[PDB]
This record gives sequence, structure tokens and C-alpha cells, in this order.
Amino acid sequence: ALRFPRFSQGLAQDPTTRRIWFGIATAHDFENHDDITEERLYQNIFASHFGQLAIIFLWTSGNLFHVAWQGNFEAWVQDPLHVRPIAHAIWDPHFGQPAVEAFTRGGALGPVNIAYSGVYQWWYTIGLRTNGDLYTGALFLLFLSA
Amino acid sequence: EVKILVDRDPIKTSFEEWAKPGHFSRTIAKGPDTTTWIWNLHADAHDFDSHTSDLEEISRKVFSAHFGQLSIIFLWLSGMYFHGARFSNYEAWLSDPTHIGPSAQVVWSIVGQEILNGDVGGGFRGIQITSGFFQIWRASGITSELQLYCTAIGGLVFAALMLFAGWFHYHKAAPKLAWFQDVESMLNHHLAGLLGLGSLSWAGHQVHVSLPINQFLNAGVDPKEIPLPHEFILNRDLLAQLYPSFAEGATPFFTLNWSKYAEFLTFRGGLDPVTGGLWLTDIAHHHLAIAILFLIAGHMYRTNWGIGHGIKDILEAHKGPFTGQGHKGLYEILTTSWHAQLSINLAMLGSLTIVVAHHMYSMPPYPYLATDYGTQLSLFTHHMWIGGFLIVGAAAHAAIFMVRDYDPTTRYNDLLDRVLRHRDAIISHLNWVCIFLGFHSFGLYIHNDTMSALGRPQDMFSDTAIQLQPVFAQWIQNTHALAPGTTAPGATTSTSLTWGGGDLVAVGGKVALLPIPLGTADFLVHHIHAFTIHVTVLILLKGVLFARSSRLIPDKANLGFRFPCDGPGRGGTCQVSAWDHVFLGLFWMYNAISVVIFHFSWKMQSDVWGSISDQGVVTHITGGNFAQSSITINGWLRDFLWAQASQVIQSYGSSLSAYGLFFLGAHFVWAFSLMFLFSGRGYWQELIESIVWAHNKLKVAPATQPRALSIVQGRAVGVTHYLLGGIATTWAFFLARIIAVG
Amino acid sequence: TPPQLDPNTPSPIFAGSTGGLLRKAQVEEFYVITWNSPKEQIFEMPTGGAAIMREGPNLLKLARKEQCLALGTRLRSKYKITYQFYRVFPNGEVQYLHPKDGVYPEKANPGREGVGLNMRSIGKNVSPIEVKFTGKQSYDL
Amino acid sequence: SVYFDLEDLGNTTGQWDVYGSDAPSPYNPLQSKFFETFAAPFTKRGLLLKFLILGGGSLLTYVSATSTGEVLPIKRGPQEPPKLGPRGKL
Amino acid sequence: NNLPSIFVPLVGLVFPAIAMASLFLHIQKN
Amino acid sequence: SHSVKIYDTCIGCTQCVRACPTDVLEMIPWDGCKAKQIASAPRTEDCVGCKRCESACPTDFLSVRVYLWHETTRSMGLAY
Amino acid sequence: DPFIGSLETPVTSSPLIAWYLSNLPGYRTAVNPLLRGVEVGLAHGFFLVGPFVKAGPLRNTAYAGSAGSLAAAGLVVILSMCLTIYGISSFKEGEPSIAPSLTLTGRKKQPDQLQTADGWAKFTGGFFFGGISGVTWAYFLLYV
Ligand code: CLA
Ligand code: CLA
Ligand code: CLA
Ligand code: CLA
Ligand code: CLA
Ligand SMILES: CC1=C(/C=C/C(C)=C/C=C/C(C)=C/C=C/C=C(C)/C=C/C=C(C)/C=C/C2=C(C)CCCC2(C)C)C(C)(C)CCC1
Ligand SMILES: CC1=C(/C=C/C(C)=C/C=C/C(C)=C/C=C/C=C(C)/C=C/C=C(C)/C=C/C2=C(C)CCCC2(C)C)C(C)(C)CCC1
Ligand SMILES: CC1=C(C/C=C(\C)CCC[C@H](C)CCC[C@H](C)CCCC(C)C)C(=O)c2ccccc2C1=O
Repeated sequence: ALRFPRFSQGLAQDPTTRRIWFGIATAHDFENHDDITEERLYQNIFASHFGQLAIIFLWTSGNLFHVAWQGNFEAWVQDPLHVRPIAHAIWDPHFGQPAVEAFTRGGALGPVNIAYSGVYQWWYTIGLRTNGDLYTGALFLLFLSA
Repeated sequence: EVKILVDRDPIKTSFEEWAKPGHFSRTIAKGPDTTTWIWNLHADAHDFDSHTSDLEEISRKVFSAHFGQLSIIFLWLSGMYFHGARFSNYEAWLSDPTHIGPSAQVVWSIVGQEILNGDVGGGFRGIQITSGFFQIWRASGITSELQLYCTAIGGLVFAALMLFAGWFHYHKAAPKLAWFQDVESMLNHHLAGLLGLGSLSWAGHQVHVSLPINQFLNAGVDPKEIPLPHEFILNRDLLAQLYPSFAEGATPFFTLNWSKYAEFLTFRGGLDPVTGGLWLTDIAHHHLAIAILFLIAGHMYRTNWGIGHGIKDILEAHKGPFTGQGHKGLYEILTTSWHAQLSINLAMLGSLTIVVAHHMYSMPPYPYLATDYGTQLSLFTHHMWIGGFLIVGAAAHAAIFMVRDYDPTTRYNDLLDRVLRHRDAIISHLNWVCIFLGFHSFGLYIHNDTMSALGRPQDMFSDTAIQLQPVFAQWIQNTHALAPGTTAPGATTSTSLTWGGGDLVAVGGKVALLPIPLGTADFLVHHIHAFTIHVTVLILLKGVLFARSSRLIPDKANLGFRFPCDGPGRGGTCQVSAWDHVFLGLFWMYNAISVVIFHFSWKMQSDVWGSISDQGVVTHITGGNFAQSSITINGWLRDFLWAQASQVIQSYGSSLSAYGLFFLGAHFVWAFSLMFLFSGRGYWQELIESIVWAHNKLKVAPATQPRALSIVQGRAVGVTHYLLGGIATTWAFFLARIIAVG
Repeated sequence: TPPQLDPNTPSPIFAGSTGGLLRKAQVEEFYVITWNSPKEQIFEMPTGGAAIMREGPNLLKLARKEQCLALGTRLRSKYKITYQFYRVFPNGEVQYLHPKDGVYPEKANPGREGVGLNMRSIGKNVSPIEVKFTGKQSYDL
Repeated sequence: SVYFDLEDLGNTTGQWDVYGSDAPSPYNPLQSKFFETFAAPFTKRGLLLKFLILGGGSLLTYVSATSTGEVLPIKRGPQEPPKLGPRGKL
Repeated sequence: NNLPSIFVPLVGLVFPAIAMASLFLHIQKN
Repeated sequence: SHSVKIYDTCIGCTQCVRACPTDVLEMIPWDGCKAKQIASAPRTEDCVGCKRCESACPTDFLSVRVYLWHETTRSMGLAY
Repeated sequence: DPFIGSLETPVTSSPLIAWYLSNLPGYRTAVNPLLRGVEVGLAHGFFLVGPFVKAGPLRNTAYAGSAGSLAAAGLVVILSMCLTIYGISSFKEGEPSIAPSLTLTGRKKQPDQLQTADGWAKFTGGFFFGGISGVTWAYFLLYV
């Protein structure tokens, strides 16, 4: 009640390190927290659902923004079969010169990663042909997460 | 005093005890209530210390078991000799040893397994053997099969004699307790009689039989034209023509002008150019000297007469700076319990086996042995594994003694108490050493891998970027190379060709031996070896020291030696017994031995073994890629595991196909072991409950109610399957590679 | 029984070891075991090694109750010796721990209060659903 | 031959300093005064923590941003001409 | 531009240190 | 501190009291058995959870039950 | 006391070892923590300067040592952080010192103020200042 596991006094009384280890482990078991009722459990579940939706929308928006900013969508749409899609750029202080020269692929001017997710084809099929569309979609998804 | 004391007919031979199983223990003898009884009947069969408490019966049982083991060993030797005599190509291999592969087994023609009869050579088809028996027989002077048949018959006779002796000494005349407790006479007889006399007789055989026949063979004489061994003894003219010193007879030996025997007793050293092995004269000289040394050393302890030494007096009268009174009550402890002696002998035998493997690979003592690569590899790996297993067993028996035979009231020792009073510091220091060694040794490899993966080959720990050279080993190598010039004037050349410096020795177009270079890779692998050995030592020592009691459990000695746990309390007390410590150290012994054998195999294939053309260039099997590819884990995985496994997986449809099958089968067994190491008993018991219900519905319920295995039994099964699978995988891979490529 | 006191009892002959008291004894608590021996003899300490117990009264300091009880039960089983142990706190309070009624727990004694008794079979406990959303437990009822 | 006293428990439980020393300070008074006057601003704990965090972050960011391509191979970029894919992909 | 050279060190190093310090202080607090 | 409970199926064989390593259980007079006694667990705070009492108990199912609960210094078996 | 979990050995109890350890700045009880922390930080930074400049990624270029020196300073900062939090979670504002009160002989002595909020704060400040000064001195001596 006074230590880190505020939802469980029994786990907060012991002096060993397991109090930390179990504290992370039982944070989502709402039926184990002391002084619990049905109303509180249902409301916490509802709030967790909302948070999960926000996280999903933020993830999709980030993917769209990175593809727009550091990708080659406009070069890929013209020749789909002879262009390798790009996911995001690579910045690494540990890279040597051979790694920098060898990781440059596609039309990029620096090291990049090839996207095996398959979102280029999905976005091309539904009717996106420019970077502005991707930017608008990212903005809309950020608004939805908020 | 020293005397022969026996008891007449202590036991009566009858079959009444054969009918009832488990007669040794009353609990087992009562009868089977569940299936677990069966699993117990084999576990307590050889625990003589638990059947009774009198030392006399235990000693008699031990003596009889030793006799039975000797009989079994003699039977095995006789079988090997008979196979060599009947189904083998020894006579064909004798004439052309370089171009013929030894074989001593023939497979039947029932199913289609006749493809296993490969074309070994010499007009024969069979399985190529790697036991190295042909070289032993050649070095002994055997040139026919009748002698092998006679040896097999003699082995059979000796096995029968050993079995009869065991029966006689258990059921007719059994020695008393005072007979076994006489260690001075036993030591005198084992030193002077068993070792000195045997080596002296073998030296005599080598002088009289092996040397002339081997000289005739090395000259180029056909094996069918060599005179029989007894002709040399009967005809002194032949020996005079061979060695003129024999013309003088035994007069020089008593005349002390021993130089006349310099013809067949030499001190040259090195390898014989014709056969690629040690000189037989040097071997005979060494055996003679060893016989003299053992015969002299066998008269040290006082038995039945005034002259001699007392072991108890030597131990008690010992005074030193760090020791003090020290060894006061060790004699009673060593002469009271069998387990301490068993542990000491097991550790010594394991160390001796490892030393034997090293000395045997370094200096080949048999003719045409260095140029046969499979035999060398098999001998090295086998002896290393045996030594590791013995070293592991020593700690288990030490823990058994400390658990069940230690009492500080009647038999008290100061050194053991002093060691037991500060175990925490020892354990902490060993833990720190293990952590430090592991961190450095593995971090070097991980750093090399990361630097190579980032396109930075100039930042690695290699011979080109950052050099870590074994300076001390190189200094020792140079000293050994320069040894015979000034330090050892008697020897013409150095003991071994391994030392950096000298010439190359090759026999029949194949390299026999050449100096071995040392670099950064050897440094890293040696440190890895040290780390693994230290971790195994830490595990075994922690198991041995904390057997009686611990801070967590203050009364661990009451529970015994083989108990699963104490309970779910105290946070959990699983695997607290010393048996669990041994079961855990088995894994680390396996790991260490696997790493050692991998290092030896790759280094020997890369830097020593190979072929020589007429011009004088040497081409190695893997072309010397050890020094640049073994500094990273990816190199070990690609240039050793991936590259050298081509032969084993492509052996289907050929005479090596069996090996390939094993390369799969062992794998399966390994995975099977996991089932016994990741689960628990309750799930299996609850499943057997439903299975038993399904049986009960159809009136097929057995009286012996099925029960799941105990925890200790499950752990033992898991570790046994793991070890067997891993060892069989390594065996199949090594044999397939070294037979297909060498 | 009235609790006793341990004013100035001596200690057995020990050479010292690393299995002794730690910071918990100075911070939290420790335990003291006292017995009486008729002759001088050697026994085995729970912390490792052997010690010698002087003839007469003997006192010893340990870290946990399990060590005290193990030593006491070994003494009773082997030497036939009566013993008793207390628990000592940093503030100086000494609490009598071993037999509180003056007799060993394995012997039934009148005037003893019963704790933790449930007058039902082990299979008569209610299901966990019946005690849901309350601070009690099924076995407590 | 006694080791348990109820009046005091520091000796009974072993509360000692093995290597503690109570000797006066050997440092020169002038140097001590100089160090005391000059090291004063770092005495406070929260201020020290905030200053350390902010200064470390700002310095690391400034050094990373201002760094040139000679020190960092990543900032230098590729130099060789590009390469084609396995199936002719760009 | 040069945004990665400013943002990668921030997320990689500074933020984990701040989060670790805050979490350790909150956990150890009584 | 763990929870130790005793049920009325006990027959007063005194094995659990002897098996306890921390002196948790004792025996009291009773009325509903031939032995005229029953076990009890007053010193619950000293329980460690070894479950030796359950190991030594003759019944169809144990008349003494141990349920693990909130841990402390004593129940964790710590000497440092 | 034979019943305390510690043993007496020549290494752990010798006049030379005792004198050398008691004269170390970490054991001077009477001195205020700032002067001890300054010396500790100076020594630690001066030692730490070396390996970074001798085995750094840029150790072969002309910038090498300078860069290495910077790295050393950074480490000191991190170490200072690792000190500050250790105080905050350990010592409260009003609690007294928790150091042992009596010496080995048995004499009552004043407890060390290092195990206090103000004492630890002074120690950390002195350590930071001394570490920075030592790093700067090592760099100046090595590359001037
Ligand atoms: C485990 C051992 C290990 C070791 C020894 C090294 C060593 C090295 N690494 Mg590698 N590395 C490792 C594992 C290891 N690595 C692992 C697991 C990884 C992750 C995959 C890496 C990844 C890596 C990277 C990414 C880089 C390196 C690089 C380097 C070098 C940088 C050294 C440095 O700047 O800090 C040294 C700092 C110190 C403070 C030294 C502390 C040790 C002192 C000397 C203690 C000695 C104690 C003394 C005896 C005490 C006695 C007390 C008495 C006086 C009273 C160095 C040669 C860098 C490189 O470029 O080098 C070419 C580099 O960029 N390493
Ligand atoms: C997550 C992101 C991340 C990032 C961006 C870095 C970044 C860097 N690493 Mg680190 N590292 C990380 C995670 C990360 N690391 C992890 C997870 C590990 C464990 C495997 C390491 C282990 C490691 C090693 C073993 C080495 C590095 C080194 C380097 C540097 C390489 C650049 C160079 O070539 O030297 C250019 C020259 C320099 C010495 C830079 C000097 C200036 C620095 C940035 C200090 C600025 C001081 C400032 C007060 C820092 C403290 C503030 C605090 C908030 C952090 C650079 C600072 C190398 C190094 O620092 O050398 C000793 C190196 O040897 N790193
Ligand atoms: C000089 C005579 C002598 C010899 C040759 C031996 C030799 C041996 N003893 Mg020792 N021993 C001796 C004196 C001798 N002992 C005395 C006086 C005592 C009483 C103190 C003992 C007490 C003793 C015990 C308690 C044990 C041995 C064992 C052994 C065997 C070890 C197994 C092995 O290493 O493989 C080497 C293998 C061979 C060389 C086999 C060859 C067969 C030998 C030559 C048999 C003839 C030996 C015998 C002493 C002579 C026969 C006397 C009898 C006919 C009247 C080996 C046969 C151990 C054993 O294995 O038990 C069976 C064992 O448990 N010995
Ligand atoms: C030098 C000889 C030697 C001797 C005489 C002993 C003697 C003894 N040992 Mg020790 N021991 C030794 C070496 C030796 N040990 C070694 C090298 C190790 C390390 C592994 C051990 C480890 C050890 C343990 C872990 C234990 C003992 C125990 C015992 C006692 C019981 C023996 C038993 O019941 O087995 C009877 C035989 C068996 C149960 C057979 C088991 C099946 C084996 C494991 C399979 C091997 C399979 C085969 C190689 C592969 C082919 C497969 C094919 C069959 C399909 C006995 C006094 C036991 C004890 O209780 O001591 C008080 C005990 O728990 N020993
Ligand atoms: C390959 C996997 C594996 C690994 C890595 C380990 C590792 C270890 N074992 Mg375990 N073990 C394993 C499998 C493994 N085990 C299995 C299958 C068993 C059979 C049950 C056991 C049973 C066992 C026993 C019985 C014992 C150990 C012990 C040890 C430790 C040895 C001391 C030492 O070397 O530490 C040094 C560290 C390493 C070798 C681990 C790798 C570290 C590398 C260099 C990375 C470091 C990089 C860097 C710091 C990471 C930072 C990045 C982060 C900031 C993001 C070590 C933690 C021994 C022990 O604990 O005593 C000390 C011991 O007694 N093990
Ligand atoms: C291989 C084998 C075998 C065989 C074996 C054999 C064949 C053996 C032999 C052996 C022998 C055959 C031996 C011998 C020995 C001898 C001896 C041991 C001797 C001695 C001597 C002496 C000691 C002397 C002395 C003297 C002197 C010094 C001087 C003068 C006087 C006199 C003479 C007395 C068998 C089948 C079994 C088994 C299997 C394997
Ligand atoms: C390691 C090993 C092995 C091997 C072994 C061997 C090889 C052995 C040998 C052994 C030997 C090789 C032995 C020998 C012995 C001998 C003897 C024991 C002798 C005796 C003698 C005598 C007794 C004599 C007498 C006499 C005479 C006759 C004359 C003069 C006088 C007199 C009296 C002196 C095997 C593989 C199995 C495996 C396991 C391990
Ligand atoms: C698989 C498994 C079992 C189950 C294993 C069992 C029941 C062994 C079964 C062995 C044989 C196959 C049973 C039958 C043996 C008879 C000899 C069969 C006679 C009939 C003919 C075949 C001759 C455990 O009991 C267990 C216990 C603890 C930890 C892990 C495990 C575990 O992993």
C-alpha cells in the first residue's frame, strides 16, 4: 500500500527483490488487486481498450510517415517489378565505411532497409500515388489516436 | 603381523536366492506393490554399503566383483583376438600397410546390408576398423594367424580361470577383514610385483622377439620368409649376425661394461623415418629403466620385518610451515571407508588417461600409426571422454563419503575441519574467477564477430589487427627445440617434432609430423578451455563442500544423499543434494570435452595433416584456414560445422551410409532427452490416471498399479539420453569425415 | 511455566568460522540457545565444523530458529540433554521461545488453546466463486 | 570466556569499524579553503542532478550535430557507384 | 535537415537514462 | 506468513508435530477420537513451507493443510 | 568473537594493511566528506583518462587522444549520476548517521557523517569536481 505495488500490500511488505519482479507481472490482473469491485474492473477494461486503440493508430501513423519521408514510393509506382521498396533510413555511429557503401540500395543516397511488410502494394492498389496522400493519412491517424 | 586369514564356506551356493528377486534388501524382498519397485530393484543392486554394516562382507563382495570384471575384460580381449584371426585382412595389410585399410568385421547378407562391405583393399570386403589393433600386432612381431588363434584360446582360458577364482574366493575361502586392512604389503606387492616385474618381462620380450622381427620387416623381407620367433632364441648365430653384442652373452651385464649393449639399447629419440614411429630400442631401454625403478621403489614400507617405513608414522611425524600437525587421523579414514579410496583412484585414473591421450597423439609409439589419421582421432577422442567421465565420478564418490561416512567424534582430522570452516571464501573466489574468465574469453569472440560484421577488420583481436601472442608457450617451444644441443647431450634429437624447430617427417607420401605454430587463436582457445575447466571445478567443489549442511538448510545430512528437494517453502529448495550437483556438472564436462575435441580436430586437419608431392610442397587438408577463421563464432559454424559435414550427409548409397544413419539417430535421441528435462511428474501421473481408467473399463487392469517415474529417475534418464545423443552425433560425424577424406 | 533468564552463561570452545552472524543480527534479530551438559564432549555445529561443549551450562548464539531447533533435536536425540532457546531483539528484549508450557509440543497438555481448526472434511470447502469480491478465502471460512 | 552481554549489544552483535580512523585532517588549510569555496555550487543534490542531466544531454546533442564526416563514417556517406539487385532490381 | 543526427542520440541514450533514474527513484521511495 | 489449517479427520498420531523443523504445531486434548487429542498450529508466523507435516500424515487426504501466502524474512529462510 | 561470520587472517589483520587502509581517504572519519571526495575523484579521473585514448575507435588518427579525453569526462558525469540517486534513495533529510558507533577496541567514537544526506551530497560534489579536474590535468600533461 506504500511501496511500488500500490495495488497489493502483500507484495509490498516483503523486503526481497521479488517484490519488484512480481510487481510488473501482476499489473494487469484486475481481479487480484485488493478492494476490487465489478464496476472498477469493467471501467478499467474500457480504458485499456481505448489505450490499445490509440497505440494501434499511432503505430500505423508512424509507419505511414516514415514510408512517406524516407521511401521511394513515387519511383516505385512507375516500375513496380524493377524497384526495391524502402522502409526507413539507417543512422548508426558504429557503421564502418564498407557497411555504409554496401547498405545503400535502391535510389537512396544512404543506407536504407528494404521493406518486406508489403505495404507498398497494398497502398498502390487502393489508389495512393503521391507522398502528400501518405502525409495526410498520417495526420488523420494521429488525430484519431488523440 | 602379516598373515593369511580366511573363513571357510561363509556362504552356500544354491539357486533358492535366484528365484526371489531383491533378496539383498528386505523392503525390496517384501514384494512388488507398484511398478516403482522394479525401478528400485536395479538402483540398489550394487550399493553394498547399504545392504549391511559389516566391513567384511562389503570387502568380500568388492573382491568378487573385481574378479568378475576381470573375467569380462578377458572375454572381450579373446573376442577381439579371434576376430582378428578369422575375419580380417591382416596378412594382406602386413605387406602393404600404406595402401590397405584395416578391417576385421564382415556383415551378413540378409536384408541388403551387404553394401556395408566396402572395398577396404587387399582382395577383401568389410568394415574399416579404427581400434589400432593392427599396429599393435605388427609392433609385437605377429606375422601369422595361428598365433592370434592361440592368443584367443589363452584369453578364453584366463577368463574361465578368473570366473572360477571369483567363485572360490566368495563361496569357499573368503579373506577376513584384517587381510584387506594391510596396505603396506599390498603397496609393496603392487609396486614391486605387478608393475616392475610385468614391465621387465615385456622388456625381455621386446629384446628377444620384437626387435629382430621388426628389423627384418623394416629391411624389406617378405613376412612369409621371416624366421619364426623361437628360431632367434634357439639359434645364436642368427642373433650374432643381427646384433654382434649377443655373441658375448650375458658376461657384460655382470662385468658392468654395459656399453657393449649400445647396439640395441639406444638414446636417440625422434621418429623412425621408415615407419613414422618411435624407435623400438628406445622403448626397450625405457621399459628396462622403468622396471629397475619400480623394483627399487617397491621396498619402502615395513611389512613383517624390522626394515621399512610406516605410513601412519610418516603421516603423523609430518611438520611444515603451512601444514602444522595436519595429517594425524587420515590413516584411519583412508583404511576405514571404500568411498574415499574410490574417489582418489577415479581422479588419478582420469588425469592419467588425459595425459596418456596427449602423450600418445604427440609422439606416436606404433609403426604406421601417424599416417593413419582415423586411428589417431578415435584414440584421442575416446581417451579424453573416458578421462572426463572418471574425473566426474571422483567428485560424486567424494560427496558420498562426506555425506555418509564422516563423523568428527571418533575419527577427527584437523585439515578437513579447517577446510570446512572457511568454505564461503573458497566458493566466492572460485565464482569470481569463473565470471572473470568467461567474460574475457567470450567477449573477445563477440567483439571479433561484431567488428567483422560492421566492416571493421582492423579493430579485431587477430594476428593482423590486435595481436595477443602466447609468448610463454613460444619460449617453452624454443627451449625444447634447443634442448638436445646443450642441455641433453645424451639425446641425438628432441623428444617430439611438435616443438618449433627441426625437420618434417613424412611416410609414404603422407605427412607424419611437423612443428606446430602457435598464435592468437591458440591463446583464445586455451583461455576458453581454462574457463570451462574452472566452471566444472566450481560446480563439483560447491557440491562436495556443502553436502552436510548449508545456511538455507541446516540439517541436510539427515535427508541423505539422493533426495529431490526439501519442499516448496523457503522460496523453493529444488536440487539441493550433491547428486543434483553431479548431474549438473555432467553437462559442463560434456561441453568442455566437446570443445577440446573440436579444437584438436580442426587444428590437426588445418596445420599438420596433409600430403606431399615429389617436388617438396605440402598441401594440407583444409589449407591452413585455422589461423584466420577460428577467431569468430561464424567462422566456427561455417568453416567447420557446415564445410566438414558434406561427407556425412552425402554418404547415402555407399559403404559409409551407416554412419550417416547414426548422424540422424543420435539427433533424435538428443531431442528425446528434452522431454525428461523440461517437465514434471504430476502431469504424467494425472494422464496415467485417465489411461488406467480406460484400461479398467475393459478388465485389463494390472495388479502392479502403473506409476510415473520419480524425480531423480527422470533427471537421470534425461541426462543419460542427452549425453548419449551428443556423443553419438560427434562420433558419427568425426568417423565419416576422417574416413571419407583421409 | 515461568520463563527463565540467561545472565552470564559461558560459551563452547570454537575456533571461529565464516558461517556466523551477519548484519541481520545487528539490524533485525538473533537467537540464543542454552543447555546443560554433564561432561565435556565434542559436537558438530550447524554452521560447519566441530566444537567442544564445556561441562555445566552452555550458551550459543545463532541466526535463525531452524538452526537452533536442529541443534536442540540433535542434542536430545544423541546426548539426552534438555535445552531451551530465546529470541533477542536489537533493543534488548529477550523473548522465551522454546517450550512455552514447560512441556514438549509432542505431548498433549491440558490448558492449551486450539488455533486453526476447521470442523469439516477437506472436501467441504466452498468454491472460489462463492468468496469472490471479498477479502476472505474459502479455507478461512 | 563470555560473549553475550545484555547491557550493550554492539559488542555482542559485532558492530565495529575495522579500518576507521579518527585522526585530524592532514590537508593544508589553504588548499582546503580553496576547494571548499570553489566546489560549493555542486553540494545541492537536486540541482546537481538537474544540471548533470541537462548538460549531458545538451553536450551530447551538440557534439553529435556539429561533428563532421572525417570522424564519423556514417556522415561521410557512400562513394562507390551503386549496384544492381539479383534479378536486375534497382 | 540532419534530424537523425540529433534525434537518434536523444532516444538512444538520454531518454533511457532519465526513465531509469525516475523509475528507480519511484521504486525505492517509501 | 503462510496459513496452516487442521481438520477434524485427524487421529492424533503426532507425526506432524515431530516433523516440523521450526516448532509450529503442538498437540491439545480433544474428544472425538480414540487418541483423545488433536493438533494445532499456534506459531503460524514461524512456518517456512517445507510441507513435511503433509508428508507425514496418514489419511485419505491430509488433515493438515499448508497454503502459501505473503512472504517475509522468516518465511523466506534468509540469514543475511 | 568466534561466533561472528568473520575470520582473522594475516592479510585481513596486519599493522601494515590496517595503517594503509585507515590512511585512505574513504576511511578518514574526522575529515569532512568534501575533501575526501575531491581526492577520490581526482585519482579516478586521472586513471580513467588512459584506456579511452589508448584503445578508442579513433586511436590511430590525429584526433585520437583529444576524443578519448572527452569520452573519459563523459564517463565521470555518468558516475556522478550513479552517486546522486544512490543518496536520494538511501538517506533521508532528518535521520542521523548509521555508521558504527564503537571501534574494534571498544571505545566510543563519533559516527561518520558520510552516511548522511549532507555528507553524501558533499562527497558527490567533491567527486565530480575532482574527476573533471583530474581528467583535464591528465589531458594537458599527456598532449602538451
Ligand atoms: C568482455 C570483454 C570485451 C573486451 C575486453 C572488449 C574490449 C574492447 N572493445 Mg569490445 N565488445 C564486447 C566485449 C569486449 N570488448 C562485447 C560483448 C560487445 C558487444 C557486441 C563489444 C562491442 C564493442 C564495440 C561496439 C566497440 C568495442 C571496442 C572495444 C575497445 C574499446 C575499449 C574502451 O574504449 O573502453 C575501455 C574502458 C575502460 C574504463 C577500461 C576498464 C578496465 C580497467 C583497465 C580495469 C583493470 C582493473 C585493474 C587491474 C584493477 C586493480 C586494482 C589495484 C590497482 C588495486 C576494447 C579493445 C571499441 C573499438 O572501436 O575498439 C577498437 C568499439 O567501438 N567493443
Ligand atoms: C542506442 C544508441 C547508442 C548510440 C547512439 C551510441 C553511440 C556511440 N557509441 Mg555506444 N553503445 C550502445 C548504445 C549506443 N551507443 C550500447 C547498447 C552498447 C553496448 C554494446 C554500446 C557500447 C559502446 C562501445 C563499446 C563503444 C561505443 C561507442 C560509441 C560512440 C561511437 C562513435 C565513434 O566512432 O566515436 C567517436 C568518439 C568518441 C569517443 C565520442 C566522444 C564524445 C561522447 C559522445 C561523449 C559526450 C560526453 C557526454 C557528457 C556524455 C554523457 C551524458 C549522458 C546523458 C549520456 C558513440 C558515442 C564507442 C566509444 O564511445 O568509444 C569509447 C565504443 O568504443 N558504444
Ligand atoms: C605379486 C603378486 C601380486 C600380484 C601379481 C597382484 C596383482 C593384482 N592384484 Mg593384488 N594383492 C597382493 C599381491 C599381488 N597382487 C597381495 C599380497 C594382496 C593382499 C594385501 C593383494 C590385494 C589385492 C586386492 C584386495 C585386489 C588386488 C587386485 C589385483 C589385480 C589388479 C587388477 C589390474 O590392475 O589388472 C592387472 C591384470 C592382470 C595382470 C591379470 C593377471 C593375473 C594375475 C597374474 C594373477 C596371479 C596373481 C596372484 C597374486 C597370484 C596367485 C596366487 C594363488 C594362485 C595362490 C591384479 C591381478 C584387485 C583385483 O582386481 O581383484 C581381482 C583387488 O581387488 N590385489
Ligand atoms: C570405477 C567404478 C565405479 C564404481 C565401482 C562405482 C560404484 C558405485 N556407484 Mg559410482 N560413478 C562412477 C564410477 C563408479 N561407481 C562414475 C564414473 C560416475 C560418473 C557418472 C559415477 C556416479 C555415480 C552416481 C551418480 C551414483 C553412483 C552410485 C554408485 C553405487 C551404485 C551402483 C549402482 O547401483 O549401479 C547399478 C547399475 C545401473 C543403475 C545401470 C544404469 C544404466 C547406465 C547408466 C546406462 C549406460 C548405458 C550404456 C553405456 C549405453 C548403451 C545403451 C544400450 C544399453 C541400449 C556404487 C557403489 C549411486 C549411489 O547410490 O551411490 C550410493 C549413485 O547415485 N555413482
Ligand atoms: C549458451 C547459453 C548459456 C550461457 C551464456 C550461460 C551462461 C552462464 N552460466 Mg549457465 N547453463 C546453461 C546455458 C548457458 N549458461 C545450460 C544449458 C546449463 C545446464 C543446466 C547451465 C548451467 C549452469 C551452471 C551449473 C552454472 C552456470 C553458470 C553460468 C555463468 C558462468 C560465468 C560466466 O562465464 O559469466 C560471464 C558471462 C558470460 C559468458 C555470458 C555472456 C555475456 C556476453 C559476453 C555479453 C556481455 C555483453 C554486455 C554486457 C551486454 C549489455 C547489453 C545491454 C545493455 C542491452 C554464466 C552466467 C555458472 C555460474 O553461474 O557460476 C559463475 C554455473 O555454476 N550455468
Ligand atoms: C598377450 C596375452 C596373453 C599372453 C601372455 C603371455 C604369453 C605372458 C608371458 C609372460 C612371461 C613369459 C613372463 C615372464 C616373467 C619373468 C620374470 C618376472 C623373471 C624374473 C627374473 C628375475 C627376478 C631374476 C633374478 C635374478 C637376478 C637379478 C640375478 C641372478 C639370479 C636371478 C636369476 C634369480 C594371454 C593369452 C595370457 C591373454 C591375452 C593377452
Ligand atoms: C591399460 C588398460 C588395458 C591394458 C592392460 C595391459 C596391457 C596390462 C598388462 C599387464 C601385464 C603385462 C602384466 C604382467 C604381469 C607379470 C607378472 C605378474 C609376472 C610375474 C612373475 C613371477 C611371479 C616370476 C617368478 C619367478 C620365476 C618364474 C623365475 C625366477 C624366480 C621368480 C620367483 C622371480 C586394457 C586394454 C585391458 C583396457 C583397460 C586399461
Ligand atoms: C515421459 C515421462 C514420464 C513417463 C514415462 C514412463 C511411464 C516410462 C515408461 C517406460 C516403458 C516404455 C513402460 C513399459 C515397460 C515394460 C517393460 C513394458 C513391457 C511390455 C513389452 C514392451 C515387453 C515420466 O513419468 C516422467 C516423470 C518425471 C519427469 C519426467 C517424466 C517424463 O518425461
